[PDB]
Order: sequence, then structure tokens, then C-alpha cells
Amino acid sequence: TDSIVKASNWRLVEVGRVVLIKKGQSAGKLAAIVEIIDQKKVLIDGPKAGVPRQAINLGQVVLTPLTFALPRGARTATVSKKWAAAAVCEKWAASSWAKKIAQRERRAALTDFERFQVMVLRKQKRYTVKKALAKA
Amino acid sequence: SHRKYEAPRHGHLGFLPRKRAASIRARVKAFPKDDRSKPVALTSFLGYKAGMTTIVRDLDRPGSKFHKREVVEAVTVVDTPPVVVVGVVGYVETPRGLRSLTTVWAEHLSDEVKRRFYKNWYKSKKKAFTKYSAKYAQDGAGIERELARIKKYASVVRVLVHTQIRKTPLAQKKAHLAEIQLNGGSISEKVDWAREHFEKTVAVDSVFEQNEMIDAIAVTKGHGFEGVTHRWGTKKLPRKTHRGLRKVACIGAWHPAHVMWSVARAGQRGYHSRTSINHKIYRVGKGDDE
Amino acid sequence: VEPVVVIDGKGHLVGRLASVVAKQLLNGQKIVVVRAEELNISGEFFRNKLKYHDFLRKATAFNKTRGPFHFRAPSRIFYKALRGMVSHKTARGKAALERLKVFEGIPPPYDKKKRVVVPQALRVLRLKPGRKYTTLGKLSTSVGWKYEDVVAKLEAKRKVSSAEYYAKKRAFTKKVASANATAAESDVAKQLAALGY
Amino acid sequence: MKYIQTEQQIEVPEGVTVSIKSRIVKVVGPRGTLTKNLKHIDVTFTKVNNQLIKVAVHNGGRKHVAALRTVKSLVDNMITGVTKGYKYKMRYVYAHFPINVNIVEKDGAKFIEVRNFLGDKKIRNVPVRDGVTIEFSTNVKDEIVLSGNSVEDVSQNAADLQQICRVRNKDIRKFLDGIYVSHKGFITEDL
Amino acid sequence: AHFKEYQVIGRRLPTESVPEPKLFRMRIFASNEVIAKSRYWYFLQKLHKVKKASGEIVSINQINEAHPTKVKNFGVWVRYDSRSGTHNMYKEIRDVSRVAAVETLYQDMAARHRARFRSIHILKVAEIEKTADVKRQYVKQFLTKDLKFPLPHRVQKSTKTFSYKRPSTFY
RNA sequence: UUUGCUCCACACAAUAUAGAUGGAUACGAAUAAGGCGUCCUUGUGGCGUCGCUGAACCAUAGCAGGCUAGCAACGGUGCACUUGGCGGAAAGGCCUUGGGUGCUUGCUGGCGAAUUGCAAUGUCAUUUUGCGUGGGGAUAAAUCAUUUGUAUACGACUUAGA
RNA sequence: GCAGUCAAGCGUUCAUAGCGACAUUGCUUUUUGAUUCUUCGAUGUCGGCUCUUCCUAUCAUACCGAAGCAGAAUUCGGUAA
RNA sequence: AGAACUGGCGAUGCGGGAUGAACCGAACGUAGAGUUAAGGUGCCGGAAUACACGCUCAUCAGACACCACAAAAGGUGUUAG
Ligand SMILES: [Mg+2]
Ligand SMILES: [Mg+2]
Ligand SMILES: [Mg+2]
Ligand SMILES: [Mg+2]
Ligand SMILES: [Mg+2]
Ligand SMILES: [Mg+2]
Ligand SMILES: [Mg+2]
Ligand SMILES: [Mg+2]
Ligand SMILES: [Mg+2]
Ligand SMILES: [Mg+2]
Ligand SMILES: [Mg+2]
Ligand SMILES: [Mg+2]
Ligand SMILES: [Mg+2]
Ligand SMILES: [Mg+2]
Repeated sequence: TDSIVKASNWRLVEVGRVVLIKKGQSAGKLAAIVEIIDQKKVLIDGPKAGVPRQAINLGQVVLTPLTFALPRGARTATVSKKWAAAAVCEKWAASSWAKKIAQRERRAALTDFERFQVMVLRKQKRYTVKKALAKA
Repeated sequence: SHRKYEAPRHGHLGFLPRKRAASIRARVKAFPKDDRSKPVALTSFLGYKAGMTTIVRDLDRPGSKFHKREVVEAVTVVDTPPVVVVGVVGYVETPRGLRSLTTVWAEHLSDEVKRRFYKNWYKSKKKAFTKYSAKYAQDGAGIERELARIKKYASVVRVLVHTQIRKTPLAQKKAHLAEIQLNGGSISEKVDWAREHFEKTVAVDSVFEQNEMIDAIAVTKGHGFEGVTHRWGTKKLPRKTHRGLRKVACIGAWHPAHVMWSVARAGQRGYHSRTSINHKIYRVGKGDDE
Repeated sequence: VEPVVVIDGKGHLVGRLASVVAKQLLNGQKIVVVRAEELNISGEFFRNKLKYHDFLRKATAFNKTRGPFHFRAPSRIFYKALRGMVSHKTARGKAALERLKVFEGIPPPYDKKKRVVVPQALRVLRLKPGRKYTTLGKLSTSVGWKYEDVVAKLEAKRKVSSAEYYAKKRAFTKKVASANATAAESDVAKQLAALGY
Repeated sequence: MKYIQTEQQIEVPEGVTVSIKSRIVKVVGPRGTLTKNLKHIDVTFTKVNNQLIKVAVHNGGRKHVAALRTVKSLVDNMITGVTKGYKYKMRYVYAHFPINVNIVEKDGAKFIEVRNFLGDKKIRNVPVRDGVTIEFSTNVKDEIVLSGNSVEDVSQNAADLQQICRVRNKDIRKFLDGIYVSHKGFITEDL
Repeated sequence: AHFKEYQVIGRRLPTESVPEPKLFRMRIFASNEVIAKSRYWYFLQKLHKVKKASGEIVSINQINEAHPTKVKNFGVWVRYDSRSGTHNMYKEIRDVSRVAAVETLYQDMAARHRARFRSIHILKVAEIEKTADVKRQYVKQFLTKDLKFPLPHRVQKSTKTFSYKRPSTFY
């Protein structure tokens, strides 16, 4: 038989790692790690979302599971080209993290008539679901 | 400034307060540890102190200079008529300690034990355990389910017993009732033993045997209000002491500005509960025996 | 938001939990705390044992029965830490304190209720990895609490019953998830998804 | 200085299976099985190619990276203890009174009994931990051999036997009596 | 505070004996222009025979970082005063601008040597343009090829006092 | 001791409130790791997926929630019962069988609401007690005084007395 | 009064087993001074006797480390009230 | 114990230093609203369990001027030179 060691791998910080900016002027946009400055801060660039190239503390961002290929210290035009080629915007939008964020925004943007409508629709769907929970 | 000459403290600070005991029957604060391999047995017994006498016995101490020689010894005699089992109680263990869960009594209680539940027995309708006896005399319904509750729960089982005070020469007629722990077998075996022994008597030779070390738990003889000289054993003050000499001269320093709890003072002497250990049984005598 | 909030004290730092709880009780929330024997104090066990012996030597010199009372149970240790943070000698403080109950284990009123945690007092979120910490049940047993084993046995029985409950709850949850997954992709579900639900 | 990454390597021989969930390490070899809890030390393990295991620490200080090499040594001690085993030889040293060492059975608990140490009437008993076997070696005078898979158990049992024979109220530079561990090695040495 | 770098150019006051004095220039890290001019006069009084009353300031200009989004390695030479003496130190800081490098320098000096702003002199700060001229390990470890590291034990900050599940520190 | 005591139902009063105003919505353990799903050779297993907070989930429309008609399903829920269990840590609660009865906003109709006048908590909760009905249930002790001396300054204690 | 640091020397030989000069840093408030803040419309003033409690800078007793510790005896030190 | 200049207490409350004649802030008619000083914002207790870079683990930690003390000498503890 063979040795079994639980890998337990998680979300490295490196050049090309996509981060979601947690707070500040951007606050909710995606940027790409361009260079590592030290243990606590990195140089990022978010040119497709309008995030300027900047040095930022890693406590201000969340590392995402997405990674694409960048050379270290690449400039903004290069970051834009590699970002669009790797197509990480819709790769981000397909994840349930981004879906949860969009769902939260939609629920907050609902109106009073719309909340009434979701009540009525939820009652109808509940009737169907509880009817179906009597055959199994 | 320091005490000029050292002397040990007068009296023991662990037997405090020197107050009267709450009851005349001293409490058994601890029972022997159980192991569930020996048969079911009572861990204690009740009796009445009758008096003292002397014995002569040949000493067997290999190395003493009174080895194989007669010694006279003081002994005390405890009159122990056989005790009557009326009741069992179970105890569950809680994060706040042991808690009694229920008590199951025997069907018939004697007059001498039911005099214990009265302050004025001569003017009474004697209504005690009448509805409990009515709870009996079915098939088993109200008694067997409470015994089953004791089986299902109740990590500790104790048996309620009472003395046969009418068999003693005392003028009391009101029996003493106590809880005695059982230390053999499982919980079901303990409660089966108790049920089988309701309304039945247990003799002292079923519990104790010869050459056995036992403990005596009792309330000591009372002496009322006592001065410090005999209550604590302090030194008598010299003869030319104004305002009395059976006292403690200095009951504390200036600071702290309070009399201390450790200073000897006048108060009640005797009628304290005590547990004296390691008393060897020299004879388990039989009453039906010249 | 709730009438009574039940806090599982396991993994919580004593002082940070006590500060949060004192502020809640003064603001008017009823709080019950369970499993006080699993509370944590930062620092080594020997350090906290020495601290308790330092507390234990302080007593009224002329009469020990009126001195500071040294309570040994983990619930009462937490209660001492919390009464220090409440102005307990006023009527307001007394009312704020009687809005509180602290237990070892989870007793049967609260074993069927929802337990929450306080993240600003959680050990795994507050202490640096590597820092040593003390368990309150062990400290209480070393200083004289007599009921560590009976609480552990009762907790084991409770955990067995709770696992039996949770298996049934998980099976029912998977049936409900199957039912509304089959009842998805309908016109009502698509309308709800458009509206954000 | 906060070294950002340090790592050590554990080599796994052919008959050896290492299973590491969270930080509970189990090693299975020809001589048996061994287990160890390492939840106190805060490292990460990674299997490379079924014969190599890296153990690493990220953003560690001086004490943390010291503990990393300690955990590597502990794990490969477990591996070599389940392959080759461990064997500690102790010798009896006495001037006048011969030390009598035997194995007795109190409640079937396998004790080592030491009598006549410096001519005293006290009988010293040291218990035997499980997994430790004791043989009194022939063709070498006054030699006891403790063997096992756990080096910690074998060395602690040998240390207990050494510490039970300490001389009191005497100059120990002159009264050199005791039972002293003289060799530490493996059961399958020079394999 | 948040530092800005200024060039300050000053001179002695012109006399009839000597018109056109020699125009000394300094580079000062300071929070504002008032502090920048004060520090200019402090250092010029350490160097030449002049003071504020006998001199004047002909120019003060903020110097911006030329490439404020390029990661640089800076060597910093510092003079500072301990409780017992005066010492020279060489440190090196990986950062994106000179002003950020001197800010973390002042933070590091206060943290490690309890040295306050009044006790520190910045001798010079200079870009180390070539690697392997970087000589400190605490910055040299960030210059290896294809550097990547994780961030274990994420502590997620809650907005509510009560949470309804045990948190996770996965990342 | 002139019909007293207790319990149950509602009838009316008084009494207050440390502070209802949709729901305290139940695994355990780890955190340098887990949850859920699925598969197998059932393991410290393989594969997939989730987290990045409860900003959730459930509930939620109708005179403070009325009166009626129908369609579609045989569901959901309240109430008084009823069957079988389980729960002793402070169990006093949790689950389940069967029938009855009410409602249903799952869907479509008909009638009503005003005038509290442009807001006024606009009164809907639960705690204790008393007094009446009508329907069950059960028929004691303690103290003083006398007495004892295993007790005792006095109280208190411990005994006895149809 | 009690405790340190340095180490020229003593200790046959060897600074530091045990000591330790010339210096120098402290602690304590059980000495005695210095001061005069409190009490002169009064806080009973020496010592002993009695009794309680506290401190530790430990004389004995418990377990230990060191020696110019062979044994015996002793000396230095630690945890210890 | 005794001088010099100034500012204070005495003769003075108020906010702060827990507490206090003298320190810090600020001097006072009776009220309302706003902003602050000195000092603070885990809870007692009004106010960020704010943000940021480091340092420290103490079997006597440390925690804020006056101020309610600690030194010489040491330590491959750890940190930076
Ligand atoms: Mg004296
Ligand atoms: Mg003395
Ligand atoms: Mg006289
Ligand atoms: Mg005087
Ligand atoms: Mg005077
Ligand atoms: Mg006077
Ligand atoms: Mg007077
Ligand atoms: Mg006086
Ligand atoms: Mg007087
Ligand atoms: Mg000492
Ligand atoms: Mg005057
Ligand atoms: Mg003033
Ligand atoms: Mg506040
Ligand atoms: Mg150092």
C-alpha cells in the first residue's frame, strides 16, 4: 500500500494571483498581483476594473482561487492583455462567490412591490415543494 | 514584638466551631468505597452505648516485651439489638453533588418507628403512611415502578433502617431512623436486596465480625457553658490577678483591631459530633446466649 | 435580536467573553452561558494556577467566613470575572446580573436550543498560533472543583443523543434539498431567481 | 527574522506506510505500528512521491524553525524504530555487593526487580512499559538489554532503571555503583 | 507623519563684501514645508556658519518619486542617538517609493531601538540597482525566483457580536 | 373555631411588570483544517462541491385580518382528543399512530370597510391575588402548659403523657 | 544590620571547594541618629507574665546540588515558614 | 533647614491625575445649543475589541509626567546593528 498525507493546500500569493479588494476606493473589484514587496504587502494592478496600479497591504484584499500567468513586475498594458487573454472576468463571474455577491446586490436593490412578489412566488413554490415531499 | 518564648497553639482549629451539634444522632459523612464484586452488605450499624469494663488477653506482638503475656484492657459495650429495614432511597450524581431521586417504603411500619414522625404521639389520629399502605396492596403497580426508577437511575443506593428501641432498657419508645449505604453488587442487586429485606431484621453479626477495625460516630457528652481554661486548656493566670484568673490575658494585638477567630474564648463545651476511627472489635456477643 | 441568547463557552477567552457578556446584560439582553468548563485563559496552566493561589491567600484575617470567597467551579470563575465588569453593588447592576445564568455542561433546558459563539472572544481567532493557554476545567479541578468527571460523563451522553438527532436532521435536509432541486427549473423558480431568490 | 519558508525531508523505506491526517502521524512497518500526536507544533506535511515527505513551516521565527527540525527527527525516529527497532544495553557496576536483577509478576504487570543494591534491604521495582522487552544477555556479565519500537519508551525505561539506583548520602565519585546505559543502537544493526 | 521629500535651497544673506553666496541644497523628508525649512536650518547649522536670521531660503520644491509603481530596494544609512551614545546603521528596505521607505525606516527605528524622530538623522537613502548587492537576508529572501507563499490562519473579522457557526481559518 | 381546605372551567374585580410586539432556528470535533454530496476494497479512502459570515433560513397578503361562490390537489397548519415510545443534569420536554373539526393566499370571483375627520401606544401581552358560581377530591398537626435529664444561663435540646 | 559585582592574593600545587585585599553597587527599618508633620481641654511610659497571628534574612526537621565529600563528622548552596 | 526670579495654594470651585491644598487644563451670575482643553474610548464608564509597522512570553511580565522607587554586574532568550 501507499502513504497517505492530507495535502491541505491553499491560495498562494504570487504574481498572477487574482485578488478581490475588500475595502477602500475600489472595494469589490478584482486586481492582479504584479509583484510581492514583503510578507505583508504586494503591488497590484486592476486595469480592466479601473483599479490603479498600487502598493497595498494584504489585509485590505482577499485572495481568490483564480490565477493567470504574468511575468513579474509587468506593466499595466501587459496586465490588461494577459487578463483579457486568460479571460478571468467571466471565470470569476461563473463562481458561486461572485454569484452570491450579485445575489446580495439584487436582494438589496428590490422594491416593496418586488418583495410582495417574491412573497407570492415563494408561497406558490412552497406549495409545490411540500406537495412533492409526500411521495418519497 | 515577637512572642518571647515559643509554645504550640492551644487547641485544634479544625474542630471549629465548638457549637452544639444540630441533632443528637451524629451523621455518617462518608461511607466505605464500593466495589461491585463482594455481596450486598450494609456498611454501618446502630446501637446504644451501655458502659465499659475490663478484659484480660494474651498479647501477640512478636518483638514487644509483653509478647505472649497477659494485659488488661479497657473495653466499651454497645448494646445492638437487630435493626429493622424499612425503606430504600436512590441517589443520582449531578454536577451539584448527590441528589436523592425517590424513596420507597415498606408496607407495614411499626409503632416505634412511626413515633419518630410525631412530636405529640398521644394526641394523634396516628395517620402516617396510611395512604402509602394503600399504594401497596395492588399487584405491584405503584411500588415496582418506583423501584424500577431506582434501578434505571441512582448510582448510589441507601437503605432506611431503624432501631428496636423497645428491646433496650431505655425509657424512650421512639426509634432512631437512619440511612445506611449498601456496598455490594450492581444497583439492581442492591435494590433487590432492599426489597427482599423490607419489614425484616438484620443482626449485627451480618455486618461486623471479630478482630475488625471499625469507626464510632457519636455526639460527645455535653457540659454547657465553659470557661477558656478547661474549654481550651490555656494556662491559669497567677494568684494575684485582679478581675479573675481563669482567663486569657491578651486576646489580641492592637492591630488588627478585631478579636481573632483563632483566640480562645468561653462557650459551649461538649455535645459535638465526632468520628473516632480504628477501634478493634473484641467480641460480637449474642443475646440469645448464656 | 433574540429573547435569550445561549453562548457555548468552549474555545472562548474568559475576559473577552466576560466583557462582551457584561455589556450585553447591561444593555438588556438575557444571556445564558453553557459549557463553562471548556473556557480558555491565555497563558500557561502553571501561570494561571499561581494566579489562583495568589487570589486564594487573600482572606479577612480575623474571620475567614466574611472574607473574599474563593469559588472553585468554572462557572463561578467566569461569574467572578464578569461581576468584576458589572457595577454589581447597584440596583441596576443586580438586575443586569439576574438576567444571566452560567452552567457547566449543557443542562436539559438548553441542550435542545441553539448555541452561538462570540468571535471577538474566540481563542482560535484571538491568540497568536503558538501561544499557550489554560483550560478552565483543568484549573478548577486543580484548585478544588469536585465535579469534573460527572460533567464529562453527562456531556458524553448528551453528545451521543445529539449525534443521533443530527443524523436524522441531515437525512431530512437531503430529502428537502432533493425535493426543491426537482422543483427548480420551473417558471416560478426562474421568476424567483430573476428577483434574487 | 520571519523566514518565509523552511522545509525538511523525511525518507520513507520500502516496507513503510506513513499516514498523516491533521497532525496525527501513524507509521506501519515490519516490526509493528507507531502513532504520534503533533497538534502542538503547527507545521504542514506534503507527500511527494510515496518515498519522500516534506514538512514545512511558513513565516516562522527562530523557535518555530527549531521545532521544524525537531518534528522531522521525531518522525524519522518513528520510521527507523518500526524498521530496525531500538536496543539499549545497560551494565551493572558494583564494588562489593552484587546487584541482583530479575523480572517478577505483580498482578501480571511485568516488573523489573533490583535487589541488594549496595547491600541494602530495600527492594526496588521499576515497571516495564508496553512494547519494551527485557533480556538478560548471556556471554556478557551483568548486562541487561531493553528493546522495542519506540525509542522514547525504551530510553525512558532504561532511564527509570538507571535513576532507581542512585546513591544517597555518599560521595558518588567513590561509590560508583548503579546500572548504567552503555550502548544505544538498533535490533537489526548493520543491515 | 506621512512623509514628503523636499529640496530646500538656501544661502547666507548677501553683503556688499560678498554678493552671490554659494546656494546650499538639501533633500529633507518632512510632513510639511514648515518642518522642512526647520530641518534645513538645523542641518545647515550643523554644517556651515549660518543661521536663520543671517540666511534666507531661496527655494523649496517637493520631489515626487520618478516611478512610484516600481518595486525598489533601498539602502538607508542612518545616524541615531541611543540612551548611551551615537551610532551609525545601514539598513535596507524593499518598497515602492523613497518616502514610503523612510516612513517604514522611522517606524522600524522606533520599534527596535526606541529611537525618536529627534534622535534620528537620515545620512542617505539610495536605490540598490543590482541584486547580489543586497546584503540583508530579511530583504534578500524576497528576491528568489518564482516566489510564492501562503497565508495560513486567516482571521475573518465579524460585524456582529454573535455568530451562528464556528468560524473557519482556511484560506 | 357555624360550611372550613385543595384542584379544575369561566364570571367579575384588583395587582403589578429591570421592559413580548413574526420565530432562542439543538451535531461533535478540528482550525498548519473542515462541512455537505457521491462511490468503493469502509479508510487517517477516491472524486466533486461549499465557505470569503445570519446581508441567512423559515415565516410573512385577508375587519388587529370580516362574510360568501368556485377550481386544482389529497398537500400545509391550528385545536380538542387518541396510540406507542424516548428523555433524571435542573428530566416537566421531544417524537410518533389514528380519526374528528376549523382555516388555507396554490388558483379565480362577489360583497364589506369611510366620520379615529391630517398624527397621537391608540390599548390585542403575562404576573399575582381576591370574590362568586358547578364539578371532582381528602378528613390533620404543631405550640403553650405538665413531664424527662443523654440537655441546659435563658431560650434551645432530648424524652413521656387518651 | 544584611546582600552583591571585580579579583591582587590565601588555600602545599590552584583566583573563585571554602575564603578574599584595594575599590565599587545595593537592600532593610528589629540599631542609633537627623527632623519636628501629628497629639500638650492627656493616645497610660520599662520589663516580665499570658495569648494569637504574621514575616523569612532557615537553628532543627523533609527532599536535594557542591566540597580541599573514602567512611564518620562537618562546611557551602537550593526549594522550603 | 535656608536664599533668588516667576507662578501658585492659603483665599478656589470646575474637567483630568482612582484617591490628594499646591500638578495638568481652565478660573465660576442663571439657562439653552454648538465646539473643545487636559485626559481618554475592552467592561466597570461617555467614546474605534479603529487602522498601520514592528518589539515582548515573565514558575515575582508590563501598563503613562508630578507619583507613590530600584542599581552595579550578567544571559547562544530574542531582535536589530
Ligand atoms: Mg511581644
Ligand atoms: Mg519566634
Ligand atoms: Mg491586685
Ligand atoms: Mg516628633
Ligand atoms: Mg509641630
Ligand atoms: Mg501631649
Ligand atoms: Mg479630648
Ligand atoms: Mg487607649
Ligand atoms: Mg484617655
Ligand atoms: Mg528564602
Ligand atoms: Mg490663615
Ligand atoms: Mg486654583
Ligand atoms: Mg460605553
Ligand atoms: Mg541582547
